[PDB]
Amino acid sequence: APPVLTVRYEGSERTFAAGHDVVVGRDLRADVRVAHPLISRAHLLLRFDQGRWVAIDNGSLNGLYLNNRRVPVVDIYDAQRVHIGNPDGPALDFEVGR
Repeated sequence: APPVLTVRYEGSERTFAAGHDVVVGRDLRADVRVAHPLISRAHLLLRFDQGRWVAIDNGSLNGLYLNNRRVPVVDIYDAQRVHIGNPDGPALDFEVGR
């Protein structure tokens, strides 16, 4: 029933099902690995909660940005582009559903 979440980063795609937290970050073992030094090892958590996908800033040093606003969380209803590390840091494209 819950839609899957596709994450597009720098020519890569990964697709996740609701039920376990997804890690975005610099860690070699991250589900979505982003190597730029602005990025913390476990920079974001992605998860399906209360009926929607969310991207959560996991107490990162350099943060999560939506349209030049630094935010602790981004709600992903259908489609969304965010930046991590800076307003012009690595971009993540989110897409909900198949």
